Amino acid sequence: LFYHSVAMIESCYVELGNVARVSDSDAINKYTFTELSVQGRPVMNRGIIV
Amino acid sequence: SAWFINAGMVNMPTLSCANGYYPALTNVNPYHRLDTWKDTLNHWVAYPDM
Amino acid sequence: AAMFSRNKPLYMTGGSVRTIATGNYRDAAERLRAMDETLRLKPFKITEKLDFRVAAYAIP
Repeated sequence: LFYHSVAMIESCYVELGNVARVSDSDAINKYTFTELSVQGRPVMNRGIIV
Repeated sequence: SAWFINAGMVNMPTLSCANGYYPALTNVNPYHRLDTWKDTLNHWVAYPDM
Repeated sequence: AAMFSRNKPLYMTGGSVRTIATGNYRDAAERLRAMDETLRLKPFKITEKLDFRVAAYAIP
């Protein structure tokens, strides 16, 4: 689980690095990158989905 | 100057919203009629003085 | 069509009323939302251009 944990946080914090450097005036931006990717019916886009 | 004597009426719609009570209705797959439905906000946030 | 009340015009507000049929609901029961309730997350490939300071995501 230790190796699976570092693999997940390293994947997330790397991508949030190059997501923070996009202008709001764009299709896939800071606020609306979760909605277009998700093709299901979750209650709220939070927790494990993001 | 005859146009601007009598005060013209601005029709402001009544403020009502039920997203806070039932957040299940608003999810990741929203309904829109036009595909260019986020252009006006993306234009303003980029160039406010336009 | 026009309606009056208290010697003033009474206007109809809200959504557009439709002719509800028995078929219009049970076609969504026939549909069932048969999209298997499985959270399939699709990726976005980052694309670099002249500035490089700001990032741009593509669909494929």
